[PDB]
Amino acid sequence: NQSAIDVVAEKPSVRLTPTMMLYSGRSHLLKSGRYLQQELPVRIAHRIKGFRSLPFIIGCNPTILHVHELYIRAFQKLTDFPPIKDQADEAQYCQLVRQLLDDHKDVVTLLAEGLRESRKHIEDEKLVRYFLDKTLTSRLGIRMLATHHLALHEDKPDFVGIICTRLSPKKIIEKWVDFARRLCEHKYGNAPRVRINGHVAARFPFIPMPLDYILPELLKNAMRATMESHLDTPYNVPDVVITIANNDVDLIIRISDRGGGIAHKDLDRVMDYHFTTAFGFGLPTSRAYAEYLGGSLQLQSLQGIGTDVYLRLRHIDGREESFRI
Amino acid sequence: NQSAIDVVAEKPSVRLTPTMMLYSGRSHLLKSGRYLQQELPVRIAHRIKGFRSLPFIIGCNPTILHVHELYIRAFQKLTDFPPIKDQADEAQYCQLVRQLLDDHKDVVTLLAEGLRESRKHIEDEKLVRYFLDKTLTSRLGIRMLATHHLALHEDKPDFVGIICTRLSPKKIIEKWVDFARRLCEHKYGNAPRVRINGHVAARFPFIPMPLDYILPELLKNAMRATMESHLDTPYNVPDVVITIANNDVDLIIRISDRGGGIAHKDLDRVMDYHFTTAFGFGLPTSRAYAEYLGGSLQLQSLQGIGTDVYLRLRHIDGREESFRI
Ligand SMILES: Nc1ncnc2c1ncn2[C@@H]1O[C@H](COP(=O)(O)OP(=O)(O)O)[C@@H](O)[C@H]1O
Ligand SMILES: Nc1ncnc2c1ncn2[C@@H]1O[C@H](COP(=O)(O)OP(=O)(O)O)[C@@H](O)[C@H]1O
Ligand SMILES: COc1ccc(-c2nnn[nH]2)cc1
Ligand SMILES: COc1ccc(-c2nnn[nH]2)cc1
Ligand SMILES: COc1ccc(-c2nnn[nH]2)cc1
Ligand SMILES: COc1ccc(-c2nnn[nH]2)cc1
Ligand SMILES: COc1ccc(-c2nnn[nH]2)cc1
Ligand SMILES: COc1ccc(-c2nnn[nH]2)cc1
Ligand SMILES: [K+]
Ligand SMILES: [K+]
Ligand SMILES: [Mg+2]
Ligand SMILES: [Mg+2]
Repeated sequence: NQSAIDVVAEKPSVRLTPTMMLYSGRSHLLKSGRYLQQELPVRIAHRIKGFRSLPFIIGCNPTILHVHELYIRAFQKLTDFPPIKDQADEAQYCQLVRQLLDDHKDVVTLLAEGLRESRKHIEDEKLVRYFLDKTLTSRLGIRMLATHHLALHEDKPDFVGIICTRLSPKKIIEKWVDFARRLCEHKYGNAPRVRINGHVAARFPFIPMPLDYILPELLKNAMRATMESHLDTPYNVPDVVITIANNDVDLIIRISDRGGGIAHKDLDRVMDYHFTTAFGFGLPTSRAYAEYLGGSLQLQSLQGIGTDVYLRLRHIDGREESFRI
Repeated sequence: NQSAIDVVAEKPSVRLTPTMMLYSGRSHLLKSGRYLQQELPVRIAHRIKGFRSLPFIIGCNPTILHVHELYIRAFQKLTDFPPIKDQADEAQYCQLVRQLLDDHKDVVTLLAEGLRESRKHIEDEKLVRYFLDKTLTSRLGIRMLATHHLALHEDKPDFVGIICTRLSPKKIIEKWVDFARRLCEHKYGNAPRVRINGHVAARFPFIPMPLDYILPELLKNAMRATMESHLDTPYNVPDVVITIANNDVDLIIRISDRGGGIAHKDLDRVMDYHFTTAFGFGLPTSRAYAEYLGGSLQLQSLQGIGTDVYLRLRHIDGREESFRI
């Protein structure tokens, strides 16, 4: 809790849209590196401010305290590093960014553990939701900016940093379907087949990074629900049907399962952090990530039949607003 | 605007649940007839109060004024009729009920016309929504009570008045699919095939009367959208898929079309009364009817693909609350 953190804790974020980054990703690495150097300490200070504002009994949890202390250590490193003048200065910063990206890889796990240890002192799940939605999405934003900058140094086909210039939703969904079906097959001996329909030929600019979190979570929920509701017929289960709708405004991905649905008693709890019928972070984090990206995650439960999950995400066309929750 | 209307205009409604009516539908016609005689003038007075509360410029529309005057005439008839003592008194009342049911058959049409003539003097569509939602659902309630009482005199198989003791959602949906496909075929030369899945064998107590309004409206929307989006391939159109989910709490009917979806610009207008892309009452009346019955009507639009409409209705099991909006 030093005075340097206090100076930028209330300072507004200078937000850049993926379009702005795509135009620079066409001298431009120096302007980009300068932005990160000045903007990342502000984002880290906003996270520290969040920990400072937690109720005392929650902030005292040594696991919560440890994540708070990790963010203070990251602010110290980001500010104590000298400014960027030449290209070798921009390159020295990339190495610090690589190190901080790895030191904070398990923050969400530690935060879930801290939340769990403090369950008896909560009483307001809406306040837990605001803290975690803001912390995890601001963390997503920091990781996206940091990873994009590292990836700008590379000349990877169909990528401008972490922006895929021709992302196919069908291919990204197919990659995670194969990943999910294998885990499900190892647990139940079988997995539902996944059919993909709609705008299967869609290709457009998109950052796959948040879809790499959302898609396995939603597929795992759909497949586990399907298997749990058909234990008496486990080698003859209904397919999971994924429809892609692509238009000028947004991308919609509907994941429809025949997994029995979300019961009426659980319906208002599934979106709370740590609520589970088996981690409990899959749905509320996916919803927060979709909101951060200018979209949404909505559920329609048909109790006794199955669930329809709608993931809506905005395009990158020079019309989109900046990412924020 | 007489003093007799003033006496009961603020008097709370004495609400009966369909379970209460089903137990009586097992001496019981006199107790039922007594209820209608004392309760219907109160419901009519609540409608008059609604017309009295309309903004002056709207209430002045001679078409709105005419519906207001029709309700005053109905209150006069309901109160000026003598009380029910013997069974022939209960039977004399049935004839007045039959006559009033017919004199008000076109109220919604006149109200739509009055709303249309006053479009330039509205400015608040949320206030139009509250008036019409309340007027049309209270009207639904009056018609349901009046029709149920007439139908109690008959011994119709699987019916206790207007309560079907073993309503099959598949059969009622099939009846209206045949009705809708014929209108659609006469307009476009072809109609989408309707497939029904889910709990196709479900049978339970239910009042079909509101489903007889909601189902043709939703089917017409699904079929018109499908044809309008496939004009270049009109004899090869995608099916409309209806799923039935029945559980202890509610009945869910999902109507999924491949009709291109509800555009982003129209999405917040489709639920307004008189909004249409071709009457404009189908969706907002269906939503109000579903809410009145303890359920809901929700839409999920996949722009460029189609729409999923979810109609949720509560069961009649001795646990349901009374109908109200
Ligand atoms: N498709 C679905 N069908 C049925 N239940 C579901 C579905 N998706 C999620 N759920 C329910 O919501 C709960 C919370 O899900 P989630 O937040 O992703 O956490 P986790 O997957 O670790 O349980 C699940 O435990 C399950 O009860
Ligand atoms: N399934 C659907 N797919 C696409 N558009 C729809 C669908 N259902 C309704 N709409 C849109 O919503 C508007 C309002 O519908 P509605 O209130 O039922 O009135 P109406 O049927 O007389 O036009 C329609 O005119 C149409 O533009
Ligand atoms: C300077 O670059 C970074 C990148 C990532 C984090 C982070 N990830 N999770 N929590 N903090 C912190 C700093
Ligand atoms: C461990 O994570 C949390 C986050 C937030 C709260 C909170 N905010 N307001 N009241 N309780 C409690 C626990
Ligand atoms: C690759 O392009 C971008 C652009 C913007 C962000 C961002 N801004 N705020 N949080 N994340 C992340 C990546
Ligand atoms: C006494 O029975 C009735 C039945 C129906 C109405 C009605 N329908 N629409 N508007 N008023 C009025 C009275
Ligand atoms: C013709 O139908 C109506 C109903 C209600 C209003 C209203 N209520 N409040 N402000 N305008 C206007 C017109
Ligand atoms: C056949 O059983 C019933 C029960 C209740 C109503 C009602 N109450 N209020 N409005 N409609 C209508 C019919
Ligand atoms: K959860
Ligand atoms: K409408
Ligand atoms: Mg999950
Ligand atoms: Mg209609």
